Amino acid sequence: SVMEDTLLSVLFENYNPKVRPSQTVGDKVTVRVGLTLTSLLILNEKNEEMTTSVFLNLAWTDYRLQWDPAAYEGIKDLSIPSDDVWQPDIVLMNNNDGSFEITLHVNVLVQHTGAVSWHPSAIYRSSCTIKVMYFPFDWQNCTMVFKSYTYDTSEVILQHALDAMINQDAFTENGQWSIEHKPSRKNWRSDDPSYEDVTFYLIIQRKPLFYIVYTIVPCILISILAILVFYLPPDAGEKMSLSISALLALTVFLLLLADKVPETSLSVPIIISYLMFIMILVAFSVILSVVVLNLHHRSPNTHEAVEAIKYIAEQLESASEFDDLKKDWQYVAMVADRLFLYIFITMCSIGTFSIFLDASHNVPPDNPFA
Amino acid sequence: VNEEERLINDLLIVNKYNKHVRPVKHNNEVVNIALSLTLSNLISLKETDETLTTNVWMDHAWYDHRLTWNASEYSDISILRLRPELIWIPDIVLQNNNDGQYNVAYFCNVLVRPNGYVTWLPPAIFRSSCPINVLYFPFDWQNCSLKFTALNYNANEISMDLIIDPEAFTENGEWEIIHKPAKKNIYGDKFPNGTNYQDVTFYLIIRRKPLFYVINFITPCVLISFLAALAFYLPAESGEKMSTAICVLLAQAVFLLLTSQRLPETALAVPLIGKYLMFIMSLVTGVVVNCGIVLNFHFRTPSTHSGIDSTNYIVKQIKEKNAYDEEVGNWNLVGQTIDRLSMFIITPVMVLGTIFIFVMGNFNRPPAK
Amino acid sequence: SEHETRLVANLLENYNKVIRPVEHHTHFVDITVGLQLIQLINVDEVNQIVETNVRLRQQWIDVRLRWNPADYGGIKKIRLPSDDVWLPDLVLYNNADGDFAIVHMTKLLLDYTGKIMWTPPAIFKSYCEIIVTHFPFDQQNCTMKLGIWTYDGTKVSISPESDRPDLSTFMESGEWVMKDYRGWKHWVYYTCCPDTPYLDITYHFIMQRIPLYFVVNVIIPCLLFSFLTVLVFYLPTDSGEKMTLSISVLLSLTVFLLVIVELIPSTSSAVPLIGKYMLFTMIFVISSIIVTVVVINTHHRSPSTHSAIEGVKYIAEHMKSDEESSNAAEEWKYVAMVIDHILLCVFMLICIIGTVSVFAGRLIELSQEG
Amino acid sequence: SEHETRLVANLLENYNKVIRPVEHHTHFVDITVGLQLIQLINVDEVNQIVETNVRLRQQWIDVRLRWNPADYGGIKKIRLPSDDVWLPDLVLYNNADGDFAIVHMTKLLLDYTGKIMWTPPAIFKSYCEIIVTHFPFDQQNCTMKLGIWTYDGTKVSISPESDRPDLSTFMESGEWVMKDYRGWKHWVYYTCCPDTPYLDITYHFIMQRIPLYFVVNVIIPCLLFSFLTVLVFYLPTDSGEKMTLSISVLLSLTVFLLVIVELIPSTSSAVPLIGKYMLFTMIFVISSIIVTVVVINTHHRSPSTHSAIEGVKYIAEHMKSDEESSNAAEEWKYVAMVIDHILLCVFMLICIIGTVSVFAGRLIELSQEG
Amino acid sequence: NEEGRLIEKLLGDYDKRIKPAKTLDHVIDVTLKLTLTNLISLNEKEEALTTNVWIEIQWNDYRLSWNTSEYEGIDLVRIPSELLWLPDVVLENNVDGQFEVAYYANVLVYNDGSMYWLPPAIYRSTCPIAVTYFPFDWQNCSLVFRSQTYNAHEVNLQLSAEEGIDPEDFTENGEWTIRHRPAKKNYNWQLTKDDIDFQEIIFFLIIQRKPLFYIINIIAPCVLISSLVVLVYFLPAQAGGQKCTLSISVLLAQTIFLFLIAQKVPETSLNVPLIGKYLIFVMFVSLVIVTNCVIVLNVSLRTPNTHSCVEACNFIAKSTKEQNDSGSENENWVLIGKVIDKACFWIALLLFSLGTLAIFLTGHLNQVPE
Repeated sequence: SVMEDTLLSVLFENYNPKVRPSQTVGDKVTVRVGLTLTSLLILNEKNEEMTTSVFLNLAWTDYRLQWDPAAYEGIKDLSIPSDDVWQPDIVLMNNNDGSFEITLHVNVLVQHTGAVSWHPSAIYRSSCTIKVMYFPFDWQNCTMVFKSYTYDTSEVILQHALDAMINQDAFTENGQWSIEHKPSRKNWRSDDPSYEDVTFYLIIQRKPLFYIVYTIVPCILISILAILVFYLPPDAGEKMSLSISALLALTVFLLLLADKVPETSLSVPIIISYLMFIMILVAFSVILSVVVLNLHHRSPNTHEAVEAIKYIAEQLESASEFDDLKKDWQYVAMVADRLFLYIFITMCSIGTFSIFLDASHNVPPDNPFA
Repeated sequence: VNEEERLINDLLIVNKYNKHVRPVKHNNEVVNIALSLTLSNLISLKETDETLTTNVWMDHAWYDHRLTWNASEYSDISILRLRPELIWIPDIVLQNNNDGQYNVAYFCNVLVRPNGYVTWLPPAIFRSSCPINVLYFPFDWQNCSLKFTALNYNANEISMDLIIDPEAFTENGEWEIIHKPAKKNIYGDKFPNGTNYQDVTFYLIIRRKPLFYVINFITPCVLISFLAALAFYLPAESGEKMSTAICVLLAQAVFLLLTSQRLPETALAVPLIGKYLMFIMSLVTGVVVNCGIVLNFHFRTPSTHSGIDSTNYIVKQIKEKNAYDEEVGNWNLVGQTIDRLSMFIITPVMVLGTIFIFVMGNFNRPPAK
Repeated sequence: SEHETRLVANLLENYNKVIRPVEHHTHFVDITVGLQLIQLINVDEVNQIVETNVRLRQQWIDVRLRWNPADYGGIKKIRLPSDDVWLPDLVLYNNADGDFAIVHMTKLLLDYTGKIMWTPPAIFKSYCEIIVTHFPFDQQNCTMKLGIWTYDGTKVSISPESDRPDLSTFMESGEWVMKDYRGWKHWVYYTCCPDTPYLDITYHFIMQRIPLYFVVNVIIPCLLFSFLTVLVFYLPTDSGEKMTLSISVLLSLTVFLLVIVELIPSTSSAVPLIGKYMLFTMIFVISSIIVTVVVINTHHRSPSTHSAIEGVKYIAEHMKSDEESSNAAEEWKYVAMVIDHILLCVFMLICIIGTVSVFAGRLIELSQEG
Repeated sequence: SEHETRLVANLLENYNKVIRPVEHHTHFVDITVGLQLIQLINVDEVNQIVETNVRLRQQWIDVRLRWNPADYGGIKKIRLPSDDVWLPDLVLYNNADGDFAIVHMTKLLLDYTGKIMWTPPAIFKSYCEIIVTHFPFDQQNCTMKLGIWTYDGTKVSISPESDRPDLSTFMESGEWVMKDYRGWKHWVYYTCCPDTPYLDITYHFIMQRIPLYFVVNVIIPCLLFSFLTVLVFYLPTDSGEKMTLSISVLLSLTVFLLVIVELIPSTSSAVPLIGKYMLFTMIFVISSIIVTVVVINTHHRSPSTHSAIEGVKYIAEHMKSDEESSNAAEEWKYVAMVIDHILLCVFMLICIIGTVSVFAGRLIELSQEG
Repeated sequence: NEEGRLIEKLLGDYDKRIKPAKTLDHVIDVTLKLTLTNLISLNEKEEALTTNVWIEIQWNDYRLSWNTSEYEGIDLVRIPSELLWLPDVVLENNVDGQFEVAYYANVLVYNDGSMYWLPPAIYRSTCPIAVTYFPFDWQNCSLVFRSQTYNAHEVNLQLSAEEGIDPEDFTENGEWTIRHRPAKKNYNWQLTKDDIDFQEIIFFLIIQRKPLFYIINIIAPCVLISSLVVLVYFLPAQAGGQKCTLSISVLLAQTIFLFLIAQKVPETSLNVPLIGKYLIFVMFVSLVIVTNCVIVLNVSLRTPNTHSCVEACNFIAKSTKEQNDSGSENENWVLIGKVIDKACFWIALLLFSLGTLAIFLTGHLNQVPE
């Protein structure tokens, strides 16, 4: 009622559809943007794409909707669709790899002296700077820049929420990973008369400790075989054949490893860091296996009248036994002892080194998250 | 036709009804809305990324006080149809499970009652972000929570009050649906001073576990084990076959490894419990240790691993002497050690093999509970 | 011309599209149908999906469509655009995967009378039964039901006319084959609700599948690996001097089908089947294992075999005679007799569960065929 | 406002949107293109498809947009959305891999005199030659033509403005690398018709490949193999006791070489690279092949080998003599003067071959470097 | 020049939905033709393809020859798509995916009723190429397309180019090739008994393929493999006696390689089409190698075991010498390899024959289509 007809009709008589919520070149309208996040569903760590979901809270004031006795004082708060206005078209500078879902054209909260609240949850396809710098334990940062897409801040100003809001306010629980924090910095690239985007930081932390574990097994286990093939020579020298079997087997193993590395980088690649050295630790148990092989190689041989016949007998056996006695001299086992304690050094040392670097990688390059 | 033409002109819907105005009898409480949830189908379950694609019958009820008719409307036909446009439509929001917008549950055929009440109930192909975690894998396999309702409005603008489950469950789920609680509510929050919007809260408690993994997965376990278990048997029946004893452990080794390979593949599909995974890999370890044992203990040994007269006395000297040697080899035989060896194999395959299914049982006593 | 404008204009003036064409509280809108399926472009296997065309032949009438010399006059039977009409929202209840393709915007058969049809070359994706037990040797009948959606009995009505077969227009290059297809009508009211809900046509597709291409290569490695197992047993009698060799070939043999089965879980998983069928290859394969288990365990079986100048000439031939009966004691283990036994033993055992595998094989198909 | 209503109503009334700025028979519409690829998102070799950032700078002119104090007075030049305008159907001839992204319904800037620009922020799907010859180290120039789709030179004409580098905004996350790119104009008149047709912008992308990580992994096995091969020579001459030992190896390795192959040909299948690139890996790898097969067949080669008490002593001594003969026979069979021969015979072959291998490496390394 | 007044006249009277029809019993004459420009995906197992077709559309409508102001101002014209009667095209034949960007484009009116429009369209379709079309003799792709709309008693299409092609604009990223291209205009009356005749457009496309890359893929392994069993066959007459097992190893080796080939290429003709022909020489040439291969071992398995007190004692000993000799002698007689030598030529010619029989017949399916 109370001058219902009259308010209702004047309003839709002087509002304009096609127009900008600003009166000429000032000031413009100070719109409020602030998104509380819902959860994130997929981090395409490989490609650096981000599919999350949040609420685009927008809110400014409309002095063209000031009400009177019955929709002002009648009911100070009323829900009204959009369509009517200036909506945030926003793209993400890096990201906005793709449209909006549940973001725009959903009803709004219109307060009486014109305050506008619009509270929509949405899914959005983004792609941030994760890079090939999202595996070091030190992890890395990112730019997330939101802003419209033909509008040049000149009839409106954008302003934020919190700053401390964090990013682990709604970090996904399901994560085998983690959150150090999300910054928010408003900026105005001068390159452009257009006032643009806002840069949101990604100091993300990625701790999924599940399979690196049994990845540990192959490095240690594989040392097993190692130690094993270098322990077998002064253990049963006649390791002869067998030994070959050790390394067909030691090699294939490390090669299949080479099978899964690619396959794992499928979803997910970056920084050979891991890779990089276990590659070196690769080549290492490559060339040590083999030269020991060499080791083995080694051996240039190995790898009255009555009394006249007796004679002939005496000579037969003693004659070739010094020849085969030779071969004994030629393969005595001086090497076995000495290189199984080279095998001591080589293994004992190269073992506790990538142990180390991995030791140091987790513990050392972690801190600088601030 | 009783003034029909004319009367659906009289009332107008669009022209007499304010499309743009929510006929809530002006500023009061609300018009009183009720939602009904009936799943029509569940097509896909993801363990991975806690996501379910399911179809729901979006059974909705609210009164349209303007829709109260008279003789050549009400009574002419106590029941009639009117599409979505002639129809204010809420946006019922899958408030914590519409992590994928609603399809073919937007603006479709509605049922027009004879004195405003209206009934709109079609199909919803939807996606949901249900509370998976790595804990929805113990046998319980948790309770899936979901809330439905008209998202925007408050307690002064809306109010929604309120069926199993296996009504139309997917039988070619690898899971099992045990139950199915439904109870509405309304709720004010922290920042708001003022209760509002009401919702359909439906918890789904389920369970799942094929009967197909069991078959090819246990198969290898025993298989495998018995090879580690035979390994050691063969070193008696003949442990001189040195090279070919060797071939077996390469062989047994590589077999064991890929098999576990296709295991974390389904394991990525679906983040696996710590309960089950340990038993498998703590115990194929079991074997690995033995194969490495198998090793040293299999090849650990050094070697086992009267003038006329004057002349043939040289040979009977050579004779005895290396007889010491020759026997230095049988020394090594260690054959009263035999039965021990393989009896000392038996003991620990029994202590492990059991320790497992022993663990199998200390968890197989509570669930049968 | 012949009321040219007076007749078309009047028709659209007193024409409406909010209203459906309902005639009193009655017989519902007499909806006719029946099939014209001529192509099945794609269908899967794994997800039992079917994207076919069928021209939906619909037939019904609207009295308002009756005419005089000013419209029948004109040209008898003219064909209206689709637009004008209240179309039924048809759908595959236990299917519906989407979307009827190419129904909007069409052609509609009118008669001066009213007779009306429109057979629309609808192509769509489907989902119906089959399951694990579709490809059996006793077959399955995918149940497909179709009918209006949201509308019960009390309002609306469709009906079938006719038996026509499946193999009518079955895909000729089918890795596969139909036997028969039936469609009968019905109306399904429930004891739930006292309310007459909708009418529907239910198809049933009866057909057996499987290419043979998979078959020619399943069989192959079977036979061939049975060869090797057959050699696994003959070996030891013709060539026991390769005992270690027969071990190698077990390590060999086994890893090879173990690998065969990798394929399978990839492909099976990928092209679905009642696990009931693998249980064949199961035991038959585990058999070769179970049989080299006992035959080479057996094979290894056996502990052993797996004057005074006149005096020393006697100390020496003695040396030879004592040993000689001793060695007799390891040979005493490997009689070269009971080797012929164990291959006879198991030759027959493998001739018989060979005929076994040919058994369930052919049994199955003596049941297929029927 | 300054003229506020009389402003707005005048301008709608006498303005036809549809209508294209056609000013007597002359200049047609002079409209120029200017693409500035802001950056690129992704590209596919296999399927020469790219998703890129383009800001389309579109210019043209409507003298019917000049103004007085009743349009300019009001607000100078302003922002007018698209819609009202006549929009050319721009189209990448040999690209156009589909529809321009977010093109529709954008804004533009008119003058109270008239100067119009339409410069929307596009990103779209492209299509370009790659050929066999792209993943050259030398590169292929992606030929990409742009211009007016269905309008001639009389009706209208698309012109250029701009040469500009490709590496202006090249994705840094290319695996790849640019040489340069240039774009010149052209007008296409046909011997068909005596008429003057529309005008085109032709792109030429000249870039070459390869982030060097690939490189490495694949070649190292190959040095690895070098040493096996090297053993294959060295093992045998320095002891042919474990000949079957090696046999092993022949198996275990060639299969490794097989597995490498699955890996890179997928990528080969994933990405077509000028085929004559593959012959490299071809004969090289296949050398390893012939090598093996001969070295190890030959390694095999060899027929063979790979009183009156007194007169009892001479019957017996004569027995040790002729079998003295025979001994010497088979050792006479594996000499150690010519295995040295195969050593140097093939090792010079391997530094032939090897240097031959190094041939095409080094060759188009003399052209790459440049 | 009456510019305004002529426009506005006939738009008074203008008719949309009404075809420019003398009368209703003769229909309109329509011209069409297609120039291929893009053959995007050839999925021949599934025989479907995607092509950018230039839809040359032409027809006549003198509802618009013009006067002074329009015919004569401009014989040529450009007025909107949405402004009448437009043909929905589709390949009876193939049209599997409703059209892309091939409507809502700019048509062409003559000032007198000549009408031309071209557009470009990417869509799906489904050609021959079932288990054949891989030969050297090509199976012609026959696609007929026509308006999917009305039937021939108001519509009637024209044609072209039945004779002349193909590789105008053929895909370069075919491993195929076209050699003719026919084009015919036809009447409706099919197998199925359908009247009310809808004209159409038949598109024959006999094309070639098989510019094999994989070929030698295929080629080299299996030459290598034949050779590899020629090593198995001649390497035994060089080999020693420890080569029995030797040989076996290679068996393991031999099929490891074998089925790794058999996994490869089976996969290939699933992913893409199918034809038996080529398929067959492979797996059965493969089989029969297998065949004689193991039979071989069985051949060097065969053969039982080849696989005065003074005087007293000097009496017995000199017995054991020559006695046992007759024993060791056993071994001599027994392993007189008459079988092995000959077994070289056995397989030699046999190997030849298999080689010949195969390549020679693949020489024929090359030499008849030559």
